Amino acid sequence: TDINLIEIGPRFVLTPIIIQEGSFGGPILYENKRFISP
Amino acid sequence: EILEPFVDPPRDRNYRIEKDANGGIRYVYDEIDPVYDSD
Repeated sequence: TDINLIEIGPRFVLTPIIIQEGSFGGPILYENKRFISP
Repeated sequence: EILEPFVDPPRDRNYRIEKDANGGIRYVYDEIDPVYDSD
């Protein structure tokens, strides 16, 4: 027997903005210099 | 025991001192265990 997929729920897209080292602060490790804010 | 006759006598940490990626100051706290509370 094989399996097929039927979609359930959340269809959503995540544009990366920043990745920090600290818990909610600390130095910036990754910064996305492409982001165009709404 | 005062040494200089007319001057004033001279006179619970939760973080760890760690060097960060850039080279400044980073604080390391006690890790959280995910044990469920009685309440």
